[PDB]
Amino acid sequence: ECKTGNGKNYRGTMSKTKNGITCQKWSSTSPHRPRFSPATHPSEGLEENYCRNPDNDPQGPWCYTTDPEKRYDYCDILEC
Ligand SMILES: NCCCCCC(=O)O
Repeated sequence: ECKTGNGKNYRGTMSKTKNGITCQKWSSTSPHRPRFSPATHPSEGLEENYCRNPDNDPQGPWCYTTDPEKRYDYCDILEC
């Protein structure tokens, strides 16, 4: 939805990257094994396949992708 700062606290439901590719579920290990996930990062709200900023990357909320050749990509939430 709307994001503030780096979207650290973003809890919106975008599920596709800025490029229109659908995100992979954090709880999943295919096509990509996540290094960030609910088991390991309990407080980051890594729900489903939603865009999240677990590492606070300055480019914003991102997600693992369903493209075996694109491990992760940033999504476009609008600035609150
Ligand atoms: N800064 C976003 C990308 C982090 C890489 C993702 C990972 O391999 O856990």
